[PDB]
Amino acid sequence: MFFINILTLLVPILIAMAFLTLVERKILGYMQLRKGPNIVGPYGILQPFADAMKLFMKEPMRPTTSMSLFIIAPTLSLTLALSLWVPLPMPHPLINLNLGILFILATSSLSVYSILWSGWASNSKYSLFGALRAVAQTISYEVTMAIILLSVLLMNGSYSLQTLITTQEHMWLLLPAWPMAMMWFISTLAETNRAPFDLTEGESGFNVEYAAGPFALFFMAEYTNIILMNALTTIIFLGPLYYINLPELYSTNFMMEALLLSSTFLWIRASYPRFRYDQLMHLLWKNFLPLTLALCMWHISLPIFTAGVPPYM
Amino acid sequence: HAVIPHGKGGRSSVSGVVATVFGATGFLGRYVVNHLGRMGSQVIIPYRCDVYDIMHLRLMGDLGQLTFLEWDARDKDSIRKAVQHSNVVINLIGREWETRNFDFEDVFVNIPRAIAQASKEAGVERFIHVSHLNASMKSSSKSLRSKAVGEKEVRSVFPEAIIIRPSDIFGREDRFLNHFANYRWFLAVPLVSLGFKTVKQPVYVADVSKGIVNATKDPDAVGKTFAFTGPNRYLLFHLVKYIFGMTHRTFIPYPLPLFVYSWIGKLFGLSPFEPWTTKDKVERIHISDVMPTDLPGLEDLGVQPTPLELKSIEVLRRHRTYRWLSSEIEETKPAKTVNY
Amino acid sequence: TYKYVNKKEVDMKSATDNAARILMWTELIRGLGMTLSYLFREPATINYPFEKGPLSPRFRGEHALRRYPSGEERCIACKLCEAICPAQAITIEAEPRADGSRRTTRYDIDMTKCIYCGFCQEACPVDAIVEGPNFEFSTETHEELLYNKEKLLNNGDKWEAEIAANIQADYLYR
Amino acid sequence: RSRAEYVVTKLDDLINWARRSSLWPMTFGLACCAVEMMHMAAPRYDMDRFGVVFRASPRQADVMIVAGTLTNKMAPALRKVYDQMPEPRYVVSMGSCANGGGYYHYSYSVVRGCDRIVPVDIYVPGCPPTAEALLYGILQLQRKIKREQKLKIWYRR
Amino acid sequence: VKQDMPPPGGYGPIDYKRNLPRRGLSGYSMFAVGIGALIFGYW
Amino acid sequence: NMTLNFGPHPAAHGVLRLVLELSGEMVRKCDPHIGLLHRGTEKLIEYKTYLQALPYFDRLDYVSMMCNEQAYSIAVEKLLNIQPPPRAQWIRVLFGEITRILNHIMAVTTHALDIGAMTPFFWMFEEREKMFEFYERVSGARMHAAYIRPGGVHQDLPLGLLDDIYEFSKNFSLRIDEVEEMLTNNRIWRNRTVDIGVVTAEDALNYGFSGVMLRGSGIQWDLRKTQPYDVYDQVEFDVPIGSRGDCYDRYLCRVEEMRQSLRIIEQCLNKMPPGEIKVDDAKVSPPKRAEMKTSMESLIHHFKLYTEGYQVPPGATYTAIEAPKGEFGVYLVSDGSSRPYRCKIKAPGFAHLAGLDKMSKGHMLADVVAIIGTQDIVFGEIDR
Amino acid sequence: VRPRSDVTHKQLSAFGEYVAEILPKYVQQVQVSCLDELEICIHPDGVIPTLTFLRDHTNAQFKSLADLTAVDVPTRQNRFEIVYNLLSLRFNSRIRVKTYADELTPIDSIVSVHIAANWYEREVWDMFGVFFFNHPDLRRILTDYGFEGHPFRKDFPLTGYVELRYDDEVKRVVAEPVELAQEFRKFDLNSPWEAFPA
Amino acid sequence: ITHTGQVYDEKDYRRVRFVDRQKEVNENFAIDLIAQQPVNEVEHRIIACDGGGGALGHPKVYINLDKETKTGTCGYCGLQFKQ
Ligand SMILES: CCCCCCCCCCCCCCCCCC(=O)OC[C@H](COP(=O)(O)OCCN)OC(=O)CCCCCCCCCCCCCCCCC
Ligand SMILES: NC(=O)C1=CN([C@@H]2O[C@H](COP(=O)(O)OP(=O)(O)OC[C@H]3O[C@@H](n4cnc5c(N)ncnc54)[C@H](OP(=O)(O)O)[C@@H]3O)[C@@H](O)[C@H]2O)C=CC1
Ligand SMILES: COC1=C(OC)C(=O)C(CC=C(C)C)=C(C)C1=O
Ligand code: SF4
Ligand code: SF4
Ligand SMILES: [Zn+2]
Repeated sequence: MFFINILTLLVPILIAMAFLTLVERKILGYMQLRKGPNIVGPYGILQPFADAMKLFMKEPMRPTTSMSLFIIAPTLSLTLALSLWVPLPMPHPLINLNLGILFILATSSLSVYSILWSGWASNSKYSLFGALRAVAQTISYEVTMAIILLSVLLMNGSYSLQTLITTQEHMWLLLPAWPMAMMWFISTLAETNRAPFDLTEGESGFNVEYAAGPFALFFMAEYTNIILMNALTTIIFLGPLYYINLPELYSTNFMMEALLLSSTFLWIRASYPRFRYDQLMHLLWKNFLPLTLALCMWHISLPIFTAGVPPYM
Repeated sequence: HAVIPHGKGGRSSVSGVVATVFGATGFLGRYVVNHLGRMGSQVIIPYRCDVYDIMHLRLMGDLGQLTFLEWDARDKDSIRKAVQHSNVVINLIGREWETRNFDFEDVFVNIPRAIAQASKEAGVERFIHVSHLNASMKSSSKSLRSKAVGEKEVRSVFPEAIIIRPSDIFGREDRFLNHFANYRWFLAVPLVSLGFKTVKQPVYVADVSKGIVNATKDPDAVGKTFAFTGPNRYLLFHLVKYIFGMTHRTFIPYPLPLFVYSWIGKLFGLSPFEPWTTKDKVERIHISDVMPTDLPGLEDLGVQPTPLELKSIEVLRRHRTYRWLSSEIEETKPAKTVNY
Repeated sequence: TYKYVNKKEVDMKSATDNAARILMWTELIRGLGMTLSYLFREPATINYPFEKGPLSPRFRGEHALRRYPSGEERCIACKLCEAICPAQAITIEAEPRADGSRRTTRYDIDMTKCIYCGFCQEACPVDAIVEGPNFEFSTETHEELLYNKEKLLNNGDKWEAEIAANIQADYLYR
Repeated sequence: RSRAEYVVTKLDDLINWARRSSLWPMTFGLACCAVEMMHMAAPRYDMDRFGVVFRASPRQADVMIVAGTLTNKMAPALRKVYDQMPEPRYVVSMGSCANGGGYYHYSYSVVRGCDRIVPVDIYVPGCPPTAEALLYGILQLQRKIKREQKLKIWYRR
Repeated sequence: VKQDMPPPGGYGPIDYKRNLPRRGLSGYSMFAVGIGALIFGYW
Repeated sequence: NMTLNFGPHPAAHGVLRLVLELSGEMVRKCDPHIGLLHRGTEKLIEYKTYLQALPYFDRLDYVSMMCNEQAYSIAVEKLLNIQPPPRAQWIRVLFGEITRILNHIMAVTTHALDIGAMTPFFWMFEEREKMFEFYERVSGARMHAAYIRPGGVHQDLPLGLLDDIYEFSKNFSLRIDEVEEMLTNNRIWRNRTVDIGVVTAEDALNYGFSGVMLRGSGIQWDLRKTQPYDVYDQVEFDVPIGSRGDCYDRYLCRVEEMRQSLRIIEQCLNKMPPGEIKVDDAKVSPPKRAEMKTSMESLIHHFKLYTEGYQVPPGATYTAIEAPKGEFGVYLVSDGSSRPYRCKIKAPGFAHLAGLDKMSKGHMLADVVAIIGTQDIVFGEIDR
Repeated sequence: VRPRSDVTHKQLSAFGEYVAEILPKYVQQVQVSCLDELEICIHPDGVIPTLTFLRDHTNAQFKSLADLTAVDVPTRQNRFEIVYNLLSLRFNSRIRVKTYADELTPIDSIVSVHIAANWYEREVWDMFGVFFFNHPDLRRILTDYGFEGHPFRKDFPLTGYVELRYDDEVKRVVAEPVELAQEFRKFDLNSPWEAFPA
Repeated sequence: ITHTGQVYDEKDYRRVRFVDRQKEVNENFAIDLIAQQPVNEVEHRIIACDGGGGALGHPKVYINLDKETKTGTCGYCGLQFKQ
């Protein structure tokens, strides 16, 4: 069985990953007074499969550049992103890990390399610099991203994502800790290099030399991430109702909240101009990190003096 | 039937050579169409490759100079209409691999004999047939032996048909030079007799092309069997190393019996997609270049051969690593010339 | 008369108002509302093959040479269509047809050279050369774009009915 | 059917459908015919609807639309970018200024056509070739690709 | 013979000024609802 | 400062070999390269007659298709000492303004696309589209019309256009308003635009900026109010002057002239006179086709005008209008011949680009992208 | 008939004398065209001095340079006619100062007086070949990097002498002497009958 | 072949362009179409010829059908008029 449970949890996500690009090229469209892709297939349903086939057939130019790295970078990007769905506790997780959120934080952190490796691998004075933008911002946003989670955990009692289903049986962790949700949402927007925070590759990064199959793999990775991070928002802060008798209403609402917050970063992209490179770091180190570190202390104090220290386990 | 040559000599000018060229898509071909187009000649390029691949040839020809007709070797009618309005027919039809539906004899001998028969019917003034150098009916490689059978036949279908017989060609996109350079993937570079006793004389592609073109526009060549050869001969050893030299990749010549090696060629030959090496290739590679005794080609036909070292840098540059690409030929050491 | 586009106390009410604007991103939310609003508007795109963007009678489009109803081609080779063409596109050489009349042996509009100014439409006294409505004449090869008298006359015969309607609508204006 | 002929043609078609449904263009935007393309990308005549992406870099671009005069200084670049695209690549010349020379054909700084620097597959005519006309031209590239039969020639070669 | 001209009496009036509406919840009120949410959540 | 040869497909109108030396992400020096679109427009005109050189002006800066044509028109009219008929003047101001909107919709929305905001472009390109249709139903071409000729307009407005140039105008405002709710106060547009490329007032006059770029710095100069051309004198509009000149302020100015042009368009629709649209001197304007087909003097005048030309009296003039980008001027030296002798086109843009160096100093790569946008550089006018 | 306002013709004429007196040196043939336009003509040496007086004089502030151009009258010994058109924002007026320069007799540069000229002067060198001393960086602005010849000179062929195409053999773009497929048809247009000057 | 008769001989090169393609020629060859036009009988010595439709015709000319010996032919329409 376990193998079947690996197809499910992977394919299903890959098929959904494909349908996100479509729902991105149509929701951005209607917002901009245009139908979007509807001519290939019915209502554009076959559109994601079509360019996938075009991308794989076109020559992996491999310009030329250091090869191995040019092929480790996309493989790593898809591998880490699809891997991070292994522990997500949609209802029951697949591989329940006692230190689950540390797994998600660590696996995300590793993706910054793919950007670094791809940038060095293309032999471009200019592309090399582009990777720097992403690698620097990734680790930067990672610092507030991690502290925001540590505040959460201390009110959850453990690192296991499964505990939050029992923590959020009466109220979402948005009500409490909303100030961080916003700061988790903005950080989720940075770490998926989506719009407000997509200086990288705005013009000026690590796809510059990447075409056909390599382009696709990161590509796939980004979009799967786009979902995963949104899904982590939909478990950590928006806690879907859980009934032990019927486990799927948890997944049904997880489905609904994930799609809406995934819709939100699509909506954010069309709505906002891109921030400047330093404007972006100015936000995290000046605007958010002092807010996060202080609210981090408030979340070590809220438990103690409100005699609410969370139950381990 | 003729076209007075008017113009200054460049594109958008007229030279009066309407010429069917059946195998233009080829490495040699590309060059043949280049000069013919530069000169302003009318070029009819028969093609059976897809239109996307034939696009590269469009730009060197001026507006209306190049006409591309579809054509199938098995179908005699296609050859018939191609030469309908041409007065010069050039045949470059050959493939070193024997494909499933075309056997070495068919491409080298059957297809040319029919093509030559058609232009005698059409009334083309001259036909140029190209066959590999050192080609004898009892030679080692079938390709060569067959090609030799071919040059004979076409004479009977088309008398006084020029027969240029080029050596293996040196040029960007050629095999002779790239093949060896691509042995990099192979950690060791096998060389029969450790790359000795198979002295080889390369010839730049352009020289060959210019020569061929000059044939089309010269009465001196009729029934002539020219041999474009080169400006310097070489023992395969220096050639191999030299290549690796410009490519800046290590060289480990390794002796391996041609017996066993013919087998390696068989292995690649087995591959479905354009075998990289050919049993028939292998033999050819270690088939010693013959000393020029046939009709002089280059120079005789008007182009002075171009030494290999001169343009080698351009052919082998892509084979090179990222570093060493700015390495230039004169700081590097040119290999010795063995006439033997 | 001039106007100052951007020419410009601190009260808790004011400040608290301003601080909330920075802290909860109030104006950013305003922008999201605008795009959500259009998402609900009807898209303006047209099925291109099935529905066509409207072009009124003066649209210049593709060159055609008209003929008199009787069937005699209108052009009488005065060759001022050649004179006023800005791009040197039209090449005309003529000789008296056996009838004794004056006709063009060769009329070649190089459409790649032509910049579709529509002056030729203007200049012709018999109005033989007209800017026809069709804009869809994209061609695989460059030679097809060069047009001789036979293609233009054939273009004229195909689109004569609409060309006549278009000239009918706009001649009072000219 | 199992005759390998019917096995192949079908496969080729699939391949053609994928490339022909999703063509990602790149717009050098020389001159003005670029404004008439931005109109295509715009809402009345949505290019995306057809699968054409509004923008793409050269590495990921299937078709290059040369809009506008290809002046002698820009001529070396055009080529570079054409040469920096994938193995299945195509060029749609747009504008009389790039089909041939256009108003500026006799100038000393204008290449008389881009098909002297890049092989061109569809020539879209008109000084500002109408956006619908470009769309017609992009659609004719789609019919050109549909007809291409690469694997059947492999099989019959 | 007729010439396209403004309709008799002239056309109606057009807007040439931004009509952007300054509509928002007052800041104090905004913060209070938020702080109240956290207080309830903490309890 | 490793030269990045940042440029061609970049974020410019196709051609900006903007070679730049950047210490990491800071720009030390910008040396823009030009001529990637030089095409010979100035030499070609010497070999063409006045009426067959009119189509070149539409191509000089084609976002602003017509406004450019008005500058040559005016110039050729001055040399002939002929002036258009009253209806033609209003038309030129009607389509002159419609064209200004078209340019500003281009400049503001294309500015945002480089910044990264993409929805404003699609919102306003639909409005643009609707305007093009006016061009087409008046000239025949969506852009590159050739409608404004040296002696007035070519053909009267179709019977019904004015009404539609009303419906559109009646609504366009809301469309500008929307863009606003998305960018004027975006918490982020301001940052990338505010205090970027500030140009002093004295420096703007010194480098010959002459456009919004001057107006944005607070210098009050609109050639349309200072030196009225056509009937822009009979209308009433407010120049949108700016302070704290920077990318954001000038932008606000361009959105404000979009607003003020709707005020000028309204009037033109409200007060356009009955009359002829071309001078009655068959000497300068071609005879009506009914007349050339029934009257001998009209055929002779039609034949000579189309084949030979105006035959402008010998002289030279520099006439400048307020094209949407800035001061567009034609210095047209003319011998008595029907074909001009020289026609230097002053391009608002040759001066603006030059300023890129003095504007983008100690700025990041993204800043350079913002400043090329705030100059509305159309390489056609700069390269000519 | 254009709506001439004599009020202008006079005021600008009066300024033309004013300037002529203020700079008797370097200024000749000052005339107000029938187009209400002034066109002081100065000796080439007066380039720096005449401009500076106009840029910085209370009674004549001519702050921005609208354009710098060079007509080429081949007949004229001094081939080029550098023309500088300047605008007064304060007085709402414009003036033209035009000098004469031969091919190898350079003119001074005014980049000092107006930095607008930094680019136009490079444009005049590239097209006509006049040279400007003391220019910060003279270099081709519009022509190709390797272009030989100054294009807007009346003695330069329109089509030029070189055109570019891609050659496969050399796999690189390559100039070749121009070969045109339809030469520019040179219509003769001047009529043998003049118009009695009003 | 065509209205003018442009034709390529067997020896003629420059005829290949049609190989496997088609040439543009005209049915309804005009040379014979007006010849197919009836002679417009008239009463007056001289007659006009707007080409038919005034502005949508040819610059009006007056033809002298004065000699039955010759039917005047407007140089623009090629229409013969029978006095
Ligand atoms: C007893 C009580 C104890 C607790 C006390 C709590 C007190 C009240 C809470 C205080 C903090 C509230 C706000 C916290 C988050 C915002 C922090 C912040 O300041 O934002 C940074 C930035 C500021 O904007 P800027 O103008 O650049 O900076 C000005 C100052 N330098 O803002 C930005 O730039 C934002 C850019 C956003 C780009 C994307 C926008 C997306 C908008 C839609 C999504 C909104 C979030 C949705 C979340 C859904 C659920 C997860
Ligand atoms: N390069 C070399 O190794 C040397 C070659 N030669 C001779 O010169 C000629 C040209 O050489 P080169 O250009 O390298 O050869 P290529 O391998 O490039 O092939 C030449 C042409 O022959 C065509 N062709 C091959 N098989 C068939 C077939 N069955 N039916 C129709 N056409 C066919 C190919 O067209 P397509 O691929 O589109 O089917 C190709 O365009 C050869 O015939 C060879 O004998 C002489 C000395 C050295
Ligand atoms: C504001 O400037 C720009 C253009 O002119 C509007 C372009 O055409 C282009 C070309 C891009 C398209 C889609 C035509 C770019 C990139 C650009 O930045
Ligand atoms: S003007 Fe009209 S009639 Fe005179 S030649 Fe040109 S087309 Fe034929
Ligand atoms: S063709 Fe017409 S529109 Fe396209 S570039 Fe040349 S001129 Fe501008
Ligand atoms: Zn008649």
